[PDB]
Amino acid sequence: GRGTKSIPPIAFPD
Amino acid sequence: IVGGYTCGANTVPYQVSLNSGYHFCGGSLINSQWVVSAAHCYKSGIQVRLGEDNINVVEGNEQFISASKSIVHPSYNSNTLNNDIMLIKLKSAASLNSRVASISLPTSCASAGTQCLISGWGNTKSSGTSYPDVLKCLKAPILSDSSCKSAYPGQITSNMFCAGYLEGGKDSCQGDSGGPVVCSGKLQGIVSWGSGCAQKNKPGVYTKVCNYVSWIKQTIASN
Ligand SMILES: [Ca+2]
Repeated sequence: GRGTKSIPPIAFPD
Repeated sequence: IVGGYTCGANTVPYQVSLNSGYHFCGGSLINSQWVVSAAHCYKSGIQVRLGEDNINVVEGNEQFISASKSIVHPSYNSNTLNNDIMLIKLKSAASLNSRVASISLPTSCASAGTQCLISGWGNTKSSGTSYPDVLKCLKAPILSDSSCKSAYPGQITSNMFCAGYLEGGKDSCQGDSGGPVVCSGKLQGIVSWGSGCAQKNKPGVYTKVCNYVSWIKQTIASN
């Protein structure tokens, strides 16, 4: 559930 | 920025856009040759766009300068996102004026409840995609580390803080990463991460700039 706020984002399953 | 307002042209003169054939992150100008961004925004060949308001149209006050060096924190952790800070040195010094200006680094860390200004060209929709032409701004309070760790159990380090609104609707979002959190005219934070954007009980997480002032100064001295 953690996601960076870049384009594109990196968002993890947590 | 979700739930924010149009800043007004060049009203945030330290805000920069990082461009790679599209806008992909923000940053903050801290002297004529250096910009602070997030380490997760690292890539080769960054072009720094200063003086921007409408990012899709050249209006006249912009300065485009290529990054000569893009220096992530040497202990940045790409999973935990600890130490999510990067320094970008510019190939040539920016011409400082009213619309292109540096922001002071902090002399102390800010306290919870302090009101800050968060800005960027990121998405304005919390579920979907709408990217603005012009710069957007959000006023938001620093939350207590207690509330931050309650929202994000096991995930908040000493180098992170939360800011925003636990009711949802107002937050930084995709495309805002690396941009500024300014409180009382000092750069206290860098847009970093969150669980989605503007979701209930999931405020934005920000890199705590006050912990890096020594590393910033040494890095400027050594490059
Ligand atoms: Ca422009």
